[PDB]
Amino acid sequence: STPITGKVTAVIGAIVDVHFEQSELPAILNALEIKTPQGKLVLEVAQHLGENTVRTIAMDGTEGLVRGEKVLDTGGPISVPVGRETLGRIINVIGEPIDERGPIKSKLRKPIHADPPSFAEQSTSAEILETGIKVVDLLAPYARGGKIGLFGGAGVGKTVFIQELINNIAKAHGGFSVFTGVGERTREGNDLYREMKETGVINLEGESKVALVFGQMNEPPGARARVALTGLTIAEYFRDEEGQDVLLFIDNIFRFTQAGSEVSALLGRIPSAVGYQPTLATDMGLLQERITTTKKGSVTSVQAVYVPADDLTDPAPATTFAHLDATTVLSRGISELGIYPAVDPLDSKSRLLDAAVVGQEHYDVASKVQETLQTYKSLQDIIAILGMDELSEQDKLTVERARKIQRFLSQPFAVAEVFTGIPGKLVRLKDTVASFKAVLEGKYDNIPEHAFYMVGGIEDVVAKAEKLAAEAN
Amino acid sequence: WVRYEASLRQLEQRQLAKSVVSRVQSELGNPKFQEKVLQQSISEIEQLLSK
Amino acid sequence: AKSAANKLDWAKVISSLRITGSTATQLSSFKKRNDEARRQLLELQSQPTEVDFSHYR
Amino acid sequence: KAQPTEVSSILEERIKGVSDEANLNETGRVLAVGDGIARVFGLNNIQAEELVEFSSGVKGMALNLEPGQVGIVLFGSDRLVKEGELVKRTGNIVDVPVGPGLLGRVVDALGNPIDGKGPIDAAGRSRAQVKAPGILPRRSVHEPVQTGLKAVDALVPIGRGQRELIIGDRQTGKTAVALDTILNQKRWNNGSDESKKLYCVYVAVGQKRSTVAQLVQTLEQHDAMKYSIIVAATASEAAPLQYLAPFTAASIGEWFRDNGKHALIVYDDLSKQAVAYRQLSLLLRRPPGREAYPGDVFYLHSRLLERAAKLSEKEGSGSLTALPVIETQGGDVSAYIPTNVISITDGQIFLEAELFYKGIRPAINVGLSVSRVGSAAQVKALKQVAGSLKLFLAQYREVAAFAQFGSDLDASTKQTLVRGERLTQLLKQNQYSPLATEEQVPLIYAGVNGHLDGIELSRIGEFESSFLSYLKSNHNELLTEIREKGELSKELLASLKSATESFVAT
Amino acid sequence: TNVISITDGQIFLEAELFYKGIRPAINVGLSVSRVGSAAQVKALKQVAGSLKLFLAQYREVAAFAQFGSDLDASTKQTLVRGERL
Amino acid sequence: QDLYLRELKDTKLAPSTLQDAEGNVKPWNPPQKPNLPELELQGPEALKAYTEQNVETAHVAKESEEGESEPIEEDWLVLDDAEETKESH
Ligand SMILES: Nc1ncnc2c1ncn2[C@@H]1O[C@H](COP(=O)(O)OP(=O)(O)O)[C@@H](O)[C@H]1O
Ligand SMILES: [Mg+2]
Repeated sequence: STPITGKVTAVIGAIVDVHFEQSELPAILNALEIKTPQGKLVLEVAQHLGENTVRTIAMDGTEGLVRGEKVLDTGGPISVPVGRETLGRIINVIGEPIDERGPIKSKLRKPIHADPPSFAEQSTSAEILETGIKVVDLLAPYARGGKIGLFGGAGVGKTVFIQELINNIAKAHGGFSVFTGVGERTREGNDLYREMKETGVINLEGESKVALVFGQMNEPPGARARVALTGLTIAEYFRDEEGQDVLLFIDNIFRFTQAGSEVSALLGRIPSAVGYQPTLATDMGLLQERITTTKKGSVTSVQAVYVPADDLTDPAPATTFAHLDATTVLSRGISELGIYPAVDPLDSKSRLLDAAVVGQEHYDVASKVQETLQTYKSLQDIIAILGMDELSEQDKLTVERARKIQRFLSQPFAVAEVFTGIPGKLVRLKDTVASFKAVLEGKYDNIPEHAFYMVGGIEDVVAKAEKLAAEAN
Repeated sequence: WVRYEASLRQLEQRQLAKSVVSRVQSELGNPKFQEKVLQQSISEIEQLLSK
Repeated sequence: AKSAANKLDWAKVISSLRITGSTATQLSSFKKRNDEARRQLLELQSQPTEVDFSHYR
Repeated sequence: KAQPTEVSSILEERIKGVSDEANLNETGRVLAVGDGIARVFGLNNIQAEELVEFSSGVKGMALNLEPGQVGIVLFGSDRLVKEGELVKRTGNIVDVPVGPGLLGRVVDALGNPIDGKGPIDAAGRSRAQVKAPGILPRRSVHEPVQTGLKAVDALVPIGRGQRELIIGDRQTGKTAVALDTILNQKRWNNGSDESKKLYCVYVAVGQKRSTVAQLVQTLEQHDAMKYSIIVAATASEAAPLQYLAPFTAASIGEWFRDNGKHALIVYDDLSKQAVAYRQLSLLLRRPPGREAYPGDVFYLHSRLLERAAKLSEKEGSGSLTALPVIETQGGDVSAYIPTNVISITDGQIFLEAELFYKGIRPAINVGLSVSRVGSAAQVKALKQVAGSLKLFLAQYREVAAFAQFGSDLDASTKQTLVRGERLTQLLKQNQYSPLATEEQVPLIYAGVNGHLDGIELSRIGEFESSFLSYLKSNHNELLTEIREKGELSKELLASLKSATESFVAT
Repeated sequence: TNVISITDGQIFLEAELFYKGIRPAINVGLSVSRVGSAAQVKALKQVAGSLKLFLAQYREVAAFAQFGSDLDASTKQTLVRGERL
Repeated sequence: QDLYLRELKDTKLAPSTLQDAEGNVKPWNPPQKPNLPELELQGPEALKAYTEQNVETAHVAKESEEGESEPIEEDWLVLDDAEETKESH
């Protein structure tokens, strides 16, 4: 192949203009590497100005850039290393591992801007993945290839919930995971990496469960925009190589969309006055099109959107439930009661929770559980106000069954064995349904309420009941 | 069964596409240039003469 | 035949003077009502027993 | 298989014939690309709004014709095209396949089959940009459109040919009411009378592919895909696709309209179409007019929605009923794009977010939702019962606001207030539940005629179901008479009065 | 919005308590420290836990200022503790 | 031209020994000759319900029951309950 090269003509802040020769002009969304003393810098093309010049956006700071600097063309989009060697490694937007653990020994480099699948290949089949935690897989079951998400605050256990989700997917589905760092605070990123290491799920000398792609937002906006793209590429390569229902973890859609809007603003686009963002339509749509279900595997993105003080400003974070197929809210109220999974069963709804989607018995159990919880809170109001006496025997039955269900929602996490020392368990979807329905009819009413606490599965419920009746009672 | 047969047709179509691209790559290696160059040069000459 | 039966049943229901304080005849009333609803559902949703191989095969 | 071989041979023979005929009749060299707009040299005598073939394969069209350079907006991803690429022109204005074969098929803005169900069989090709019919070809809207919402959509109707707007915030029910109307049209398009069939066509512009896949799945679940066209441009493709998809849907709608048939078109969320035009104009060197919006947004809405009209008997008496949808931010109907589209349409349907959060699933505000077919272009049975009920409900809302202002002869002591609150609670509906026009008159008649004074607001929901069951079980006589006649006469009014004050005691 | 997104939590200030008399106008409801608990001296961290609930309850029940005399004893006590704090 | 015969022989040789004729596979290693009619024969079977809905199980449900030939006992029970309901009228 001919040695394609260019010359830098303009550096519009992050934007860099490079002049190529005839037929040597690369297309847009094409990486352009420049050798720099502080490492390696590449630039993707977004606009063709003309006269053999292409406008590009840098993935890192353009410090020390000089006109006439040689620009090498990779040949296609920003290729990033892919494979099992990327698991448990901090890899930036460009692809160079920034974990200070050495180079990534990956045999393949799939371009980030891969061709999205066709409409005829868009599988509309709706089936529910088994996660490993009863509350999520029953109350708000996760759609396969859809757009599910986490909406929790700080200190409620969102990060540890991510850890449990990725561990359970690695052990139950046998599929790896990816977490993206678009618009990340480097402090919370370092804290998340430390927790990831200390949970013993990414064995540095052994097997790693999450390919933690990570891009700092102190970098120019293009890096934030394309870190989601390279995380998508890693997830897609895992899906298309291994028969795994891998799950993808976007740390925030809002950060990606704001990065895209400022990328457009630099490129020459503009939003509407007084504040409104319609520009994201191309990038947001392409990102959605990169998360579908294929014949061999699937990718289930998680939209772990942090609550912005109960005020979603940009249109994409505004009313996320339109894009959401299974909402998983992590409220502080449930964690105040001591239930380790912060999933609020009442507010955690799923669009796939239907009779013809998850199952007749699954839908019946979920609906009965939701109704029992609603009656539980409604009668809890009068229990707190007028006392427990002002309550009927049928109301007593409903309250006790729903309380047993709520205390049953607390189940161990396999990643919390160092955080609080609990024997983490991986429940089964059939076992989850069986245990929940068994609690539902009331055949386990004689079981003590403390037995329902801190257990997973009805067998563990009776085990804890007999332990309590053998040690304390 | 009808949608399974439709999926069968779709996978047959994509397998045909893979075969076509593989044969295109094969043609990219074999000496198949001079004869086609003469052929469509004559074709363009006839196109010019026809007008 | 069902029209006259419905007429007389509804007239009896609305003309109850010494036919109040009931516990099971209303239950049979809803039984008949849901039976008729199932009848109507079956007639409107009559799937084709034989396979329509004339146009489907 | 056998068909691909012969198809390929025939089409490549036609390709060789085209290449050997008239050279290519014009070409060009790409000067710039980006965001789906491409500058190109050459094309000296290119037609306006003309399709162009690119060497890579991406389609194009000419919004701008500068001296020397030509403004081409790219129909698809701009990644494939590069500098210096040869740009062949197709020789014709931008067209889209139109015909009866598009029924049951999903296509893109250009009309190419995207559902993967096979080739599209079209009677002809119609220009995406077609002048709207004139005054005389247009006809007064008189034929009703059965919305099937059992709400204000019935008391103040839509009718065949109206461009009734659906305003409101996101996730308020605009797509919901659109799909309920599409489902309700099945009862009339499943017959043989072509004068009453409503061949729907959906415009899922600016809609994620998962959402449109779920929408088409729901359509074919209810056997609604047989008469609905899903010509659309999702968020995956470029902005020009979004800009042109509603116009090609309009072309299909006129083809149905110009052939004497009746078609319902729902321009779902035109906001992304407007912002796609913004994206074109920003880098096509057209300065924005107002509020960062190019001025021609109002004009494009005008040409697109005024094509929707009811043709006269001379032109075939066809109808092109339109259901435009706009996604406003925070209920701001005074914003620019709202103002233009509320001034472009024949009335609107407001869907505020507060009503949706309150519990009313239709979430329609009676006060501002107006139309130009008040007690007209209706069945007739509903038009006599509630020909002016919207004004009464608006006055009820004003007095209820006035009632809370000060303690006077108001609240439950006001018959107008009681009737208004009962009617507002009456006007409710669940999604995927198309209700026919026959099972809508008795409820509104009970509401309007003051028969709901002693039924209580909380019990109106049960009263609706009980009254409908009453009609459909032991009073089907007058119900079927209304359905077949399409009007309530003195006999039918007397029978409905009999039923309503016989069932008022329950 | 950019600044609050990059910063790991913010401390809101308003001129309205600055004018009423609370010159250190730090409002807890909109202020938040995402790592403040992990980086706070232990004594205040253990004692400030009760402060948060007290002032939050006071601020939410602060809508009816001249009404707690006959509204509820708990509301009156919450108002008293909140204004003391 | 050259393509006019080259692509037709391309789409008439490999598709011939790819499907329809159903014998051998020259262009690519994985064979779909025993894949689509044999391995994919249970494809929709796995996707749908097997041995229940594909075979249309002739589930002979229990016939509708009745009062089990209840004697005059239920008659006078009905008499008694009607009498005690009507006594307070
Ligand atoms: N009875 C109902 N009527 C209307 N919408 C309902 C009803 N029940 C639930 N919904 C929800 O309301 C949503 C309607 O959103 P939609 O109007 O399609 O959004 P947009 O306005 O952005 O198109 C649906 O996703 C559906 O889940
Ligand atoms: Mg929608």
